[PDB]
Amino acid sequence: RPFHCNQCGASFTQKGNLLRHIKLHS
Amino acid sequence: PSTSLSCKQCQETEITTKNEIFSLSLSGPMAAYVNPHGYVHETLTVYKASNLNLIGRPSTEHSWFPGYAWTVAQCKICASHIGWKFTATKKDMSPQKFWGLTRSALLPTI
Ligand SMILES: O=C1CC[C@H](N2Cc3cc(-c4cc(CN5CCCC5)c5ccn(C6COC6)c5n4)ccc3C2=O)C(=O)N1
Ligand SMILES: [Zn+2]
Ligand SMILES: [Zn+2]
Repeated sequence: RPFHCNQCGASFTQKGNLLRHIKLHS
Repeated sequence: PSTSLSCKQCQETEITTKNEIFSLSLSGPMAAYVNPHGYVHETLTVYKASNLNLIGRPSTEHSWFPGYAWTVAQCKICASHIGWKFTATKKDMSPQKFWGLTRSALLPTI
C-alpha cells in the first residue's frame, strides 16, 4: 500500500481511498 | 450522566467506557505521543473498545508501546479516525491487546 496517511499511519493501495480518509481528518 | 466515550464526529456510537481505562505506560492513562511526522496524539489506553473497524495490516513502525503493533481504527458509522488497536508481538506481554484512542476523536473531552 504506497499511499500513507501522515496523521495516523493508515496505508492505501488506491489514491481515492487516501482522499476519502484525509477529508475525514477534517 | 454517562460512563461512555463516543465518536465526537457522529456521536452515534459508544467506543469505550471510563472503566476500561488503564495506564499501560506509567505515563498515566493518557499521555501525548508524537508520530513520525510531527502530529501529537494524546492517546488514552483502554482494555476494550467497540464499534471500530480496522484499516491496513498491523505495524510496529514507530510503535509508541514497544512490543506492540498498531492498526488504524475508525468509527464503523462515520469512518472518522478514532485511534489504534495495539496487539502484542511477543507471547510474554500483557495485555495481548488494548486500544489507544486519540483524545481529539472522542466526546466528552477526557
Ligand atoms: O503507536 C503508534 C501508533 C501509530 C503512529 N504512527 C505511525 C505512522 C507511520 C506513518 C507512515 C508510515 C510509512 C511507512 N514506513 C516508511 C518506510 C518504511 C515503512 C510512511 C512512508 C511515508 N510516510 C509519510 C506519509 O507520506 C510521507 C509514511 N508515514 C504515518 C503516520 C503514522 C502514525 O501516526 C505511531 O507513531 N505510533
Ligand atoms: Zn489518517
Ligand atoms: Zn463516528
